[PDB]
Amino acid sequence: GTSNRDWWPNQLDLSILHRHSSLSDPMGKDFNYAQAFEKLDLAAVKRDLHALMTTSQDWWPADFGHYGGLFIRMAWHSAGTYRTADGRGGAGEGQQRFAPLNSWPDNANLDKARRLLWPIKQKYGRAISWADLLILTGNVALESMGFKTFGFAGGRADTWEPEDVYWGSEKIWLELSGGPNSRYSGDRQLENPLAAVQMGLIYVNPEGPDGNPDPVAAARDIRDTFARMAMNDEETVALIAGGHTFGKTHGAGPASNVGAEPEAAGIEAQGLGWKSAYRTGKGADAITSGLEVTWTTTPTQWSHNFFENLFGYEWELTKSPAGAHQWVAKGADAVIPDAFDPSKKHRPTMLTTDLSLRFDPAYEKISRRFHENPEQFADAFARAWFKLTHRDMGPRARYLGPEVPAEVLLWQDPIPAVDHPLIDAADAAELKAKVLASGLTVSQLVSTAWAAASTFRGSDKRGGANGARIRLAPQKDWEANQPEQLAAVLETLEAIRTAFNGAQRGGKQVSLADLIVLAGCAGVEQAAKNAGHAVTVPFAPGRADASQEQTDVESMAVLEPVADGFRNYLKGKYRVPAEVLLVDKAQLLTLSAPEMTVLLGGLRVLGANVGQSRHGVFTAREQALTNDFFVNLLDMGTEWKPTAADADVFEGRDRATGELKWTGTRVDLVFGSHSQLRALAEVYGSADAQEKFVRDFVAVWNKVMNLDRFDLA
Amino acid sequence: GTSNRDWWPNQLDLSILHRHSSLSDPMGKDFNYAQAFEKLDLAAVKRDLHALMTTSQDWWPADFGHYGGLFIRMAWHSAGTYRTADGRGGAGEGQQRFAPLNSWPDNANLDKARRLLWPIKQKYGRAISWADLLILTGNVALESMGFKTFGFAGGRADTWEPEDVYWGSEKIWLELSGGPNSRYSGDRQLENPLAAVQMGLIYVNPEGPDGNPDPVAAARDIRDTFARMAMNDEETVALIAGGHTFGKTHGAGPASNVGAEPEAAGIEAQGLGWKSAYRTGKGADAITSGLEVTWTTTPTQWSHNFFENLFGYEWELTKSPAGAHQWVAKGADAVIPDAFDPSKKHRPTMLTTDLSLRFDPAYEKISRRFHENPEQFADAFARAWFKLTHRDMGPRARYLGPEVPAEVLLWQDPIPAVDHPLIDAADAAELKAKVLASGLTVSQLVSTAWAAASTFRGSDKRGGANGARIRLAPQKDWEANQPEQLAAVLETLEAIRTAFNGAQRGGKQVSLADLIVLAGCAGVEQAAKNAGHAVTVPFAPGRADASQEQTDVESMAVLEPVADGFRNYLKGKYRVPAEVLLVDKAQLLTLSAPEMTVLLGGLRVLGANVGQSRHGVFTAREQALTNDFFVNLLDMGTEWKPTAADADVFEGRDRATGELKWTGTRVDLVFGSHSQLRALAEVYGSADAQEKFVRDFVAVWNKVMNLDRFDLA
Ligand code: NA
Ligand code: NA
Repeated sequence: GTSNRDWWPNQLDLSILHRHSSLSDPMGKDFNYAQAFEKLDLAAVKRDLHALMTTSQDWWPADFGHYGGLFIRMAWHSAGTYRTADGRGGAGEGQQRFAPLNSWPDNANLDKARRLLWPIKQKYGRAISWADLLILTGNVALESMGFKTFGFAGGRADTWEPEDVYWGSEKIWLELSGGPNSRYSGDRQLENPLAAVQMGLIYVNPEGPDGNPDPVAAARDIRDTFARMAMNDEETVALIAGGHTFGKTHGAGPASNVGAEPEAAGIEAQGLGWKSAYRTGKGADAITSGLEVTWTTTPTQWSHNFFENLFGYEWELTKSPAGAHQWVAKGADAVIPDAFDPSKKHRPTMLTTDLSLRFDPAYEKISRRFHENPEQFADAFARAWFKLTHRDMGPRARYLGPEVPAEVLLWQDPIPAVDHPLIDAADAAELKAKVLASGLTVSQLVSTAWAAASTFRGSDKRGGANGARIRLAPQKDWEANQPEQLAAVLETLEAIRTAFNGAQRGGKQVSLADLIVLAGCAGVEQAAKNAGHAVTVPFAPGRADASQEQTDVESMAVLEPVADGFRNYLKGKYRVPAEVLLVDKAQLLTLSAPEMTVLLGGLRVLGANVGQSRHGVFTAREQALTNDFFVNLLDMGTEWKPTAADADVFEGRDRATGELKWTGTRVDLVFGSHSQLRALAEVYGSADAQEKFVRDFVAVWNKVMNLDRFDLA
Repeated sequence: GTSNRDWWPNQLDLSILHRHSSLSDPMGKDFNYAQAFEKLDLAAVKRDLHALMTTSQDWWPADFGHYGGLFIRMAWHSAGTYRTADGRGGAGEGQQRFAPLNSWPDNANLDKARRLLWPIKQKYGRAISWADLLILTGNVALESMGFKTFGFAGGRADTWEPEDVYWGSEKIWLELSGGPNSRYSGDRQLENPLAAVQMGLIYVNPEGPDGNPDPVAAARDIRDTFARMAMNDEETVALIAGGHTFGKTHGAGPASNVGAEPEAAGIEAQGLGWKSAYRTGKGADAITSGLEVTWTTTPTQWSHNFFENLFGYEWELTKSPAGAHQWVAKGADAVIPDAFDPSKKHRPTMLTTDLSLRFDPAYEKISRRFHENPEQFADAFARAWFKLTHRDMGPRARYLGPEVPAEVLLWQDPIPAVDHPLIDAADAAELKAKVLASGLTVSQLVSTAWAAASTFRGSDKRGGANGARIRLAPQKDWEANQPEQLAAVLETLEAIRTAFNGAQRGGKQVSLADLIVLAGCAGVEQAAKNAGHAVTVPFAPGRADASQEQTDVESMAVLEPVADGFRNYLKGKYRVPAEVLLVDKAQLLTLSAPEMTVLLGGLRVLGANVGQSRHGVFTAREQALTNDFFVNLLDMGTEWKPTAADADVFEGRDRATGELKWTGTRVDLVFGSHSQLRALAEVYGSADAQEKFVRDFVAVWNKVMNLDRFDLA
């Protein structure tokens, strides 16, 4: 059947905003995963997982009698899709069980690993999510093999449909770089937001860049992709060498023996794929990657044998039975065990990407330190494994269960505990009046609270107004945040705060994070008053102020809004149309299409635009909360045309006289063009909609202010 | 960005079941359009519509000073997408304002028509939907031009995103037949469920079949497509001749002057399209279809001039100024007015498809009767226009406002009024006990009630258990309904009914429609008891029994289930895979994916399969309500393979011994294969889910039993 996407392939897709409806979710509307998990007997689950590790199933026999390496790979891949650029991917929604990830070539045979876990998932039911189980199983694998993990948190709720992620524009799995949809340009610059070198890979190609087996060049791709997953050189080396202490790769015959990935397989395969015609198709005859390497002399036990071998041998370029490039130790004895035949031994082998850890000069220094000091290696790997598997969980308030690490880590963007009484409703009313009496305007108050709260993204639950990091580097200097204007507002609010806090007894105080939010609430109430409407905007106290020393400035860079349609802002000139960037932002804010439409039309008339731009300010009563954006945009008495200076800026002129009435950008005018967004704009632009517009604006403003409030969940 | 649909283009799409979530809808979840409409000042709206008729806007000037013809075409096209095969399309959801229908070539310039209505829509807001406004406007246009309509009902709630409809597989707008994706095969056989001859047309091609100007062959296409829109020969002739009494076509210059359709146009177009470079691009210069025909001497007034012209001249083939085929009256004088210049007159003209009404011998006889008896033509056209514009509205209980016709029409599948006391809870308990004492089994009771209720489709709100039409022709004879089994159940039920009704006082009686549904509820209660669960299934009385004379047997044929996955039934071997047909059926029943999952898994173990087929009966306790279907389908101890006899039946064998344990169809096994359906099956097959399964099944059963109960809404 031909679809709208077929006819109009470039038209904007609003379906990304309407996933996760209560329709698609089999659990009741009142289901609370955290409540279920908190009563899980986690120790019993781990005892079951420990038993599974050495209980081989004949349909996918265990290498060395132990599934631990397979499960570590499973958990690593679940987490390894994460990109810092947008926060998308990662292990936090259990997306490896859905398309496309369930069928990426790098996930081959993890379908078998997940099937091995069905009996335990079935036993525990709703009290452990697939998402949590996949990570837990990797931790139990590590523990079972002698490695002390840093800890584990539950709380990843399951999802029920595929996430909408841009994974690249190639139409061929694993396509080498430089094709018509190349993800590389310039001097090997990978396009943002991508974090893998080839479509369907987790990070890098194990044979080397585009298949060229050069460890020094491979190291470049490792460093770039791991940095795009938030890992530095020490963490990178720890992870790779730590992982490759365990298990083996699978390449026993040619890859042409392997059939369809799971999403392409026949119905009889019952959700599995990569069925192999090579010999028994499994076990000793398995084919996964096509490589055939076993890294250590004890693949089922933690050791420091990976670095002993990497540094203790010289390496020769060789081919696996499937034809893939890999390396074997020159002159070595057969010291590596075979996975099924106790009478066979093999020489040490390595991937090109393993040899990167020795031939790249900066990695070599770390690797040598880890070789000489294996305790340092173990601690770095434990810490990096925790970070990897938790990076997208969000604030520490979301962490559940008895094994949560007590150490607070800088990468968690930590928020101090609150140790004093909070303001009550009468205090909040007193503070809103003080804020309005200061002379701060509706535009100032709205713009500041919007800047603080709108850094949130639901993909990895980073950002938001909690912390008051807007006052700190780097947020206080972002161009979108209007740094001189911001400084002036924050000075005024900090004086209000000092005066209120100095007058209290009993230790009650207000944080600056809460006062920034409350001040924005006062601005919205005042704008409603300016329109003739008395409303109260909800406010929940309890945010705390983080320090500069508790803030990693480099990690915060990815949260800079370079396109924020809600403030009519674009930092530079981009390939992707601005309207598509607005819908991307709305999805990170967790907004529906109706919510995005109300919010933007309100912000326009409140004065939230960066630079006091008049684009989209379709009112003669700025700083009053009215529906004038929608009534004016939809007025057929105005004709619109792109300007000669800039095709992305439009003039609205009276159709009869030619008089200039307005200007707007693509972000403004999409609401009068897109057939679905225009239908929404019509509801809010109708003669009966003033009350509705106000109510719905207040509700979506309060939603945005609370996005990071997992302390109240 | 490459998507899952790109990678796996034949995989099943479950998003069709989760449209219309509260997420995409701007109105609150409690908004009730019927309540809003019932307080609209309908008379005020009609005065405004009357004013609009002759208020010409310079950006799309009115032909003859009166927009009535444009508006009639607008309303006709809103209704004209309807297909009796699935009930999809039609005016009832206002879908002409969304993709793709807003941009079909046959809807060209109806963007202008709908934009002319924005000020009225704005003024009345949520109290009149777009869907009702488009029909009301057509009615007012007719009234304004001197034609008395049969009536009007409101109640078409607006929708907020495109409907998922199969419109064909062609990849080229208007493609002629016989291409790679041809909708025709054999002797001009149109593929079900389509009801138009070319992609982007409403019914037929005005130049003739595939552009060949043969009125006799055109007639064949008109008859077939109108029958597929529920119209017979008399209704067809009345509608075409009635419509073409008014207005004109637009073809003033070559079609190459017309630019992008609305969904392709630039942002500055603000939702309009087909901008024309020909002269002024509008009014006298308009280009819509490419034809240049004006049918009557008074295009803005009801007349009997259509048939006077059709019969009063002989016709010559000619070309419009765009090159399209049309007909002109031989030796006529210039009697037809010009739309803009009072000094120009034109000869009478006709389309090929108008000439069909004279040169097809069965239409000729109707046309002549209408020409000789214009009162008959007027009444037929009024009735047909009502039917056209109301066909998809469902039972008369949904009809709102002060202009609803009192006459009950056969096509409405009428249900008699209930005029007696209904059974109460103590009566329902007595009847359930009598049903269970009769010896009717769980399988018989479930299967019968399922057969009665599951004819409902939400697309046109036809079908369901109200009316007890299961006892009448043709439902009692459908193969899916197991006619001999059904007769025996009905005989037993009608004897229960007779005995209960004979024992009452005060006029109380139970209908057979109610008893069929109540008996099914007793079967579900009994099956829960058989599993050790105490369950009460809700029941709402008030259904009535319709007569055979209230049941048009030909119109009922389209409701016959030729695929019903819920009963593991397929009537024949089809091109579309059976799991796609199950999702299609789920969508007509208004079910979400979780609801479809629970329902199907329960029905399998209750014995609802046609012919007592063992396919998908994955239990050793048939007729007990358990989650066995899920637990056994997901057991990895079983391996599945298609049979040699039939690739569409699968055998599930013990993996270790080879022994046969079960058989299933594609409909059974998709729940273990599709990655989203299997995630749902996992929830219900977990060890904690037996109670959840029973409660969820009861809810979805009740849902299906009440789909047609608009008497309770
Ligand atoms: Na994420
Ligand atoms: Na319909």
